[PDB]
Amino acid sequence: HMCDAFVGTWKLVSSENFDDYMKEVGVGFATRKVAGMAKPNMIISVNGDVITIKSESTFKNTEISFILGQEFDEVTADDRKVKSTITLDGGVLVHVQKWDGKSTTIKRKREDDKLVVECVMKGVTSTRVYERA
Ligand SMILES: C[C@H]1C[C@@H]2[C@@H](C[C@]1(O)CC(=O)O)C(C)(C)CCC2(C)C
Repeated sequence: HMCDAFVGTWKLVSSENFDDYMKEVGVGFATRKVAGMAKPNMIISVNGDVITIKSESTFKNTEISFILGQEFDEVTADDRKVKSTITLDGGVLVHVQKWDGKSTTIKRKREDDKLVVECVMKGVTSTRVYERA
């Protein structure tokens, strides 16, 4: 019952500061424009100890599965090859990606009826809000 309140299908409703986040990550111009335009559906499910997160959009359809605290290799939608670890910290899903000596942290939390996604790369944060689909 670890992630019950995250499970379901969620649709993007707002984004702020996201182009600047992606710049900080090192995403190139054309990918920033098309990815920034994406309006993903995020599908979160749990089966035993395995969490699956899918992001479906006109840009890319991506899927990760993982166990909390257990690192994995991830290919991001912008083609970074990263080492990822996802944990639950005080009810917040915390996703850290490491690559090329860089690090970004993506936090997902339930707030009211929303799923709020905070994306941080150095001093740049972007806040994205999802609603139930
Ligand atoms: C951290 C951020 C990364 C970002 C994806 C979105 C997202 O995961 C945040 C979110 O879930 O809304 C996106 C736009 C679907 C594809 C391109 C990236 C760079 C991999």
